[PDB]
Amino acid sequence: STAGKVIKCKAAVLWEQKKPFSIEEVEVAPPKAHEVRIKMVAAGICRSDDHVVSGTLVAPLPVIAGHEAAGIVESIGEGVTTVRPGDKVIPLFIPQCGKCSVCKHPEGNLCLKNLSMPRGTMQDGTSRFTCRGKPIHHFLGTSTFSQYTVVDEISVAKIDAASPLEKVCLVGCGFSTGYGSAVKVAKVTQGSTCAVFGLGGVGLSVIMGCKAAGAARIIGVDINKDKFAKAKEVGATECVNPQDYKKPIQEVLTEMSNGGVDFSFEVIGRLDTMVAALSCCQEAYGVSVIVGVPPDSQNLSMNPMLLLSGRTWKGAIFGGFKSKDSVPKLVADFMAKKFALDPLITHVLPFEKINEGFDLLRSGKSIRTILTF
Amino acid sequence: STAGKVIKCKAAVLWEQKKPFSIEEVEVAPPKAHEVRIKMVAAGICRSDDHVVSGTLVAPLPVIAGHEAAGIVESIGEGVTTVRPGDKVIPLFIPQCGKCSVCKHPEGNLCLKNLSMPRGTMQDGTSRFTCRGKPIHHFLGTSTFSQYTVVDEISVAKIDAASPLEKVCLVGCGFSTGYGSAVKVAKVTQGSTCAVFGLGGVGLSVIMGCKAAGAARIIGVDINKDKFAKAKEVGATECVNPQDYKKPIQEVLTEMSNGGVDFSFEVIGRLDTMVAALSCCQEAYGVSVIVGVPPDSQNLSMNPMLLLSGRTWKGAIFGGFKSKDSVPKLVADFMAKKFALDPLITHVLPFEKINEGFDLLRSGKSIRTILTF
Ligand SMILES: NC(=O)c1ccc[n+]([C@@H]2O[C@H](COP(=O)([O-])OP(=O)(O)OC[C@H]3O[C@@H](n4cnc5c(N)ncnc54)[C@H](O)[C@@H]3O)[C@@H](O)[C@H]2O)c1
Ligand SMILES: NC(=O)c1ccc[n+]([C@@H]2O[C@H](COP(=O)([O-])OP(=O)(O)OC[C@H]3O[C@@H](n4cnc5c(N)ncnc54)[C@H](O)[C@@H]3O)[C@@H](O)[C@H]2O)c1
Ligand SMILES: C[C@H](CCC(=O)O)[C@H]1CC[C@H]2[C@@H]3[C@H](O)C[C@@H]4C[C@H](O)CC[C@]4(C)[C@H]3C[C@H](O)[C@]12C
Ligand SMILES: C[C@H](CCC(=O)O)[C@H]1CC[C@H]2[C@@H]3[C@H](O)C[C@@H]4C[C@H](O)CC[C@]4(C)[C@H]3C[C@H](O)[C@]12C
Ligand SMILES: [Zn+2]
Ligand SMILES: [Zn+2]
Ligand SMILES: [Zn+2]
Ligand SMILES: [Zn+2]
Repeated sequence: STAGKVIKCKAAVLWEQKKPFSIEEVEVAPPKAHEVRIKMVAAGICRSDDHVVSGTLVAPLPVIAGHEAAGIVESIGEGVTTVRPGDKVIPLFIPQCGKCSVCKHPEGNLCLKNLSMPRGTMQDGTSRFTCRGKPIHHFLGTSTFSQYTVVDEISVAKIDAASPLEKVCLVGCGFSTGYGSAVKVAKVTQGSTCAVFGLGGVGLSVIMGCKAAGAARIIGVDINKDKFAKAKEVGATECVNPQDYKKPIQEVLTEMSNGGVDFSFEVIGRLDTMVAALSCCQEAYGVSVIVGVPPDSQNLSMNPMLLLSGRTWKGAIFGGFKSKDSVPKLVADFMAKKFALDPLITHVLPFEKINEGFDLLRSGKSIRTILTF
Repeated sequence: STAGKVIKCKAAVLWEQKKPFSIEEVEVAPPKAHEVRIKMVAAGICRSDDHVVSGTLVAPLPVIAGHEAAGIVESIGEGVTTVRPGDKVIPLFIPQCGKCSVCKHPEGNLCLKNLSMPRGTMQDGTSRFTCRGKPIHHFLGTSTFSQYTVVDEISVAKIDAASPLEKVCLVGCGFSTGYGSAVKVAKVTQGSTCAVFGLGGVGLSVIMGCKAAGAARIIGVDINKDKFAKAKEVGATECVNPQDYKKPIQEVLTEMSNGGVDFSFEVIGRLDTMVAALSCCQEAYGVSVIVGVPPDSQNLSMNPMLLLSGRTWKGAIFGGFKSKDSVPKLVADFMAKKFALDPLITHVLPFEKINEGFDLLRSGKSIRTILTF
């Protein structure tokens, strides 16, 4: 079949910052030892993929981006034991080698084999993609905006064969990150007051986790008032737009919560909202979690007295989940109806319309657009 | 005999920043409702009292500083029920009203009735001290650099009648703060690697707590190498002087710990060491606690990606302990030989030689100087 052969297929190649993805033919090499070649079925558009196009994130170009997705194994290289041809899988943008000291720690999830922004390759340092005869870089070891991709085994998890890939691709990034940020990283408590800054796909998933944790109050914060209705549908008890007030938003949230909230989340990616989210939590016992990706080459300025009083400030990737252990469990929980993903899906488009999906996100009109291959 | 009447005694008044304390005759009013007048027996010289003199901390002047101390109750105002004349007590620079949101919270200890720097008075907004035809401000509700002081009842804890006050005054600030920072705020784990920046009285107490928690490695960091022998006596496994290295201290500690420490503590009061302490903790699961007091009105600058990878940054006052509940317990623990205080006392002087005590601290030769009244 195609096993052992170079596959020619369609992919979305980003050749330059601030330009449209180029949908064109690429050559995908067969998998080497401990690698998995996957036929993609659905991919979501995450704001971090847009960060590569705007320069917010600096990744080596040209590149095949995409990290929130699901597909079916087409073939495996020598030594693969955790997946087989025909299995439904989700690529893991943070790997889980299971042997490093972070993988063995009870709370860490940033596996030391992670391939972050500067490392635009597979684990062996090379690429499996060619376009117009030129080598193309990988992204986060996943590169899912392609009809076929090749990933390292520690970067892929087998999931339930009955799951709907057009929905569960969100477990690869958006949903898990927000939900885990509330239930695992902040460990929101029953009856608490939470403030969530940013009501995109990840922020809505933080609201779902605060509601599942039993929070009594969930204040959504966004400058785009069109995001409020969906936020309330999934759990927000109130929504506030910072542009409607004469005072800084942290002052407004502190007054609203009678002294500061128990848990706050920054799910935007701005330095001023990271500082405001910290400030609006209660000065002695509040907890603030940074989920948004800050702008490249910019430092945050803050008064350390905000921490000395007793606040906890922390960040996390992928909701704190150890990726290969958690993604299959999250898909099984979805199959058991333990959470819902339809509230995050506002648009469905064929993969070929990827640029239209990115323009929907940039214009503020969508939450998650799912691309179907 | 002195109950209900003004007491004329000596106190150390600070009339101007960067000047010596003046031992002067002051008038101490009798205690009003729910107030306790205390005969001081011993007071420790903490670097935060020196911060008032240097301008690192801004407090309304003139002022009677002092907040680490122990004494005996001389008289009680109307309604007092938790202490009686003749009881040994430790003034609490952070109160425990028992009724506010923080006091009712399981982890929080900055009671909403705390009198911080701008609030140079008793709880009722007035002063009990007069000197040279003028009212003198209080400091942290305690003002212990006086033969007699008056404190609100939510700011005083009764302790064991057989307690050695010349030693347990350190439970009023340095010891408790450092020890709690490790065992209650950071919750140091057995077998972990800790880094302690600053080896003064509070840093040595942090080392005592990390050793009590079973850390496997405790790295003391100080630019004054004369502080290393005592740090190793109380538990440090190694000491490093940043001046001996070409690289910044956070990189040195990251290498020493093969990727970052589990727990780091800033116990100095500098913006750059607060950022260095956060950077030297492990990027996915490290915890950094800010204990030092930074300079007034100055923000720090940092890369938020230090937190997005998974680090936790927090600060705490008085080791996270709820004060009225914890001070008597810590004194009982001292009487039962659960911890030691002599390692922190390097010098003893009469109260009349307070300026010499501050000169000792500023010269780098002392850890804690205990003043006897
Ligand atoms: N930590 C992680 O593992 C991880 C995973 C996913 C996404 N992310 C990051 O999380 C952030 C959210 O991702 P997303 O896909 O939900 O994005 P999104 O663009 O869909 O949502 C961002 C929301 O922030 C709102 N917003 C923008 N500026 C604002 C301001 N100044 N004040 C208040 N609201 C404002 C926008 O209106 C929008 O609704 C991004 O920075 C993304 O890169 C981090
Ligand atoms: N959070 C609280 O509740 C609390 C309570 C007590 C004290 N404090 C603060 O804790 C800090 C320590 O107090 P202390 O009484 O132990 O003070 P201290 O002056 O005895 O000790 C500070 C130590 O830091 C060292 N130091 C200075 N600059 C340094 C540098 N660049 N690198 C490495 N080491 C350096 C000094 O040599 C010294 O040994 C002070 O800022 C004080 O205000 C906070
Ligand atoms: C996981 C996320 C992209 C996925 C997404 O945001 O949707 C990426 C974007 C920026 C990345 C971070 C930046 O490259 C900065 C850091 C680089 C270090 O080598 C690892 C942690 C580090 C903090 C990275 C962790 C993780 O790879 C990040 C946070
Ligand atoms: C407790 C400590 C003084 C005693 C000690 O340092 O030894 C004092 C010095 C500076 C004070 C801090 C500063 O006044 C800044 C903040 C003021 C807020 O109103 C309470 C928290 C706040 C963060 C204060 C908490 C506490 O009163 C501090 C931290
Ligand atoms: Zn993402
Ligand atoms: Zn690993
Ligand atoms: Zn209280
Ligand atoms: Zn002190």
